[PDB]
Amino acid sequence: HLTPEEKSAVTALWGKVNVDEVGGEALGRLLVVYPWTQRFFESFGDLSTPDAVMGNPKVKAHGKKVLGAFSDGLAHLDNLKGTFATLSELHCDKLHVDPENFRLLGNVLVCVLAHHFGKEFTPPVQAAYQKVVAGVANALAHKYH
Amino acid sequence: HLTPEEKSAVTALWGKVNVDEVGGEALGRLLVVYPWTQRFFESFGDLSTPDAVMGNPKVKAHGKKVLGAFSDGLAHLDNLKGTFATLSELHCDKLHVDPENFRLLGNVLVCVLAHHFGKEFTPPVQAAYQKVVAGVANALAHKYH
Amino acid sequence: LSPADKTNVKAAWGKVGAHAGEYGAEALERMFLSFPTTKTYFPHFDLSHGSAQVKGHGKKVADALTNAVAHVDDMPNALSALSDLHAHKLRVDPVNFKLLSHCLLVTLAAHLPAEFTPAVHASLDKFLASVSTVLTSKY
Amino acid sequence: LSPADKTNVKAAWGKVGAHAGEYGAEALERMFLSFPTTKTYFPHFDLSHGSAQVKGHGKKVADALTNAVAHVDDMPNALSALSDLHAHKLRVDPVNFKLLSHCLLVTLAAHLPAEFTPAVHASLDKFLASVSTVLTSKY
Ligand code: HEM
Ligand code: HEM
Ligand code: HEM
Ligand code: HEM
Repeated sequence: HLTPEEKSAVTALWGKVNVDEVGGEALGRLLVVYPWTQRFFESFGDLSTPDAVMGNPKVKAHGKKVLGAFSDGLAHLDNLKGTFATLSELHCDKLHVDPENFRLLGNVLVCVLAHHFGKEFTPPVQAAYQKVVAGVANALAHKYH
Repeated sequence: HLTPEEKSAVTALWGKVNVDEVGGEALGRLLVVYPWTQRFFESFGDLSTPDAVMGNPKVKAHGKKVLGAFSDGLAHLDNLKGTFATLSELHCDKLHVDPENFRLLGNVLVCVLAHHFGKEFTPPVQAAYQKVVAGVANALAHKYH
Repeated sequence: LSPADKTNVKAAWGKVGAHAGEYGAEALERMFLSFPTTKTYFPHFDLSHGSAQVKGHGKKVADALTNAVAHVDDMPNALSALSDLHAHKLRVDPVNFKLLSHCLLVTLAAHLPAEFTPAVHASLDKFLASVSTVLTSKY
Repeated sequence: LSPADKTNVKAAWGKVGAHAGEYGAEALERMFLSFPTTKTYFPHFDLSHGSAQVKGHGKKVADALTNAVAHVDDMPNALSALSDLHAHKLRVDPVNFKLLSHCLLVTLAAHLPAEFTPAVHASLDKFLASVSTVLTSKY
């Protein structure tokens, strides 16, 4: 549930998002800031230090696919429970990720948008994105309910 | 989401619940164990000590309404979003209660059932009741999502 | 913990006594059934009811909680090695310390009806939250 | 906090300096717009954009955080009075400290993009978590 002038500032800002870097940036910062999330990602190799994680080819690659799922959710903000049906099944039944972690990745993305977009990332823009990331987080957690 | 032997154990134990007292013992315990919750019940009067809360007659009276709402949930386990749509609006848009507190009242309800049934409140029975309370907390949180 | 909370914790835990190991086994069993995501941490255990291993691990959890009660004032140094195991080696998600604490409260409620007052309920939650704060302090 | 954590926080907050209060006010404003459940704690405030009351409170928060960094090693005795105010008198829900900590990070990132490395991000989060634990310690 976004207003017309929220949905237009959300979609405006996304078109300027370097889809290559931000995704790896968001996934790398989650693993360093909340180190328990590293146990879901053992096959990605060396996550021993902050430089090992950010410079890690599989993290940077996997980040493109995360940001790419975020891109598809904006397009269909009226049917997230649908868009994210397959990823809900993966994350909740196969992997067993605690839904608190969906919120933390949403919140680390917001910190990263603020890092790149600076003063263009205004408090009212942030309040519109905080609505998006919660909606994503609840869509992913639907297979637990 | 409840097996047939689950739903039958849930229903069988509920029928034996003192509807006059359990709802007040649960609401009273929320207010003593998690004191920030006392700021939403300012007008219920004296909540200054543990003994004031448990014997506060507005707390017992309102405790019966809360339990009534749960009985109504147990009767409609397949449509919880629809049964609690009005209560969700009250708690979410008017009262501004954080959804985490809904989980805390549900978990306090589970402690109180174990206090009263002792040995009968077996691990399998507890696990059927946890699904229910999680069901009810997610339904009350719907107007946020 | 306030002097009243220390007295309430010691009162309750005194009455648990020799059954602490049995109660810790019940808490672990209640957690695996209620929150089945917690099982991903014990892939090397038989988690069936009455499993020798769960009884064995029940006694280790209980002996640690009794230690914590006897050292309430210096918890950070009593449990520091357990803080290293659970954060550094095992990488346990902090949300999981709240699910085991709740399952302990449910176990004590079911066994000590007379002792489980509102006041004692509240002091035990504070104590289990204190124990969870130390065990997740390498984060 | 660890030796490396202390160094990253002091360095980052050193380069905030006079902007301390301006940054505090922006974090409160981001909080009030993103999480509207936090507005109920300030009924006696003009919460509209550019509000003089939010600017003055901004500086009070900032000055409390500057003292915390300057007393990093003795944090429960540098913030003792504010736990009383926040827990006992105002009954501030513990989730809300996590919401302010997150808006304080979105502000430091928008303004200091060169200093907001992933290692400094991790150090500030542990620091604001510690500050959050002390202010909720009367629960
Ligand atoms: C909040 C938004 C999140 C989104 C949008 C997201 C999205 C995705 C996507 C698109 C995949 C790839 C699926 C495929 O192509 O087969 C994936 C895989 C995965 N996700 Fe997430 N995810 C999120 C949160 C999380 C979190 C918080 C964790 C862990 C703490 C996590 C752990 C994983 C793991 C372990 C994989 C499998 C990687 C592999 O082994 O190939 N996800 N996620
Ligand atoms: C599963 C959890 C809960 C259920 C089933 C529940 C149910 C109810 C019901 C049936 C009412 C009465 C509605 C009416 O009379 O119009 C009510 C009112 C209320 N509830 Fe809840 N509630 C829950 C959780 C909470 C929590 C956690 C809080 C606060 C921390 C809260 C605060 C209130 C308040 C302030 C009222 C209005 C009281 C008044 O009449 O002055 N509720 N709730
Ligand atoms: C109050 C909370 C807890 C206490 C006091 C506690 C205590 C202990 C103790 C004493 C050990 C034995 C260490 C040794 O062998 O030297 C242990 C091991 C372990 N704990 Fe915990 N623990 C707690 C919570 C948790 C939680 C929440 C989880 C996961 C959900 C967990 C998972 C484990 C695992 C996987 C082991 C290692 C098992 C093995 O390899 O044999 N613990 N814990
Ligand atoms: C890092 C977190 C926080 C810090 C450092 C902090 C610091 C302070 C300080 C220094 C004061 C004024 C003390 C004085 O009068 O001298 C204050 C007042 C207050 N704080 Fe906080 N605070 C924090 C978080 C929060 C949060 C999350 C809330 C609510 C959502 C909150 C609500 C209030 C309220 C209502 C007042 C009193 C305003 C008035 O009536 O004048 N605080 N805080």
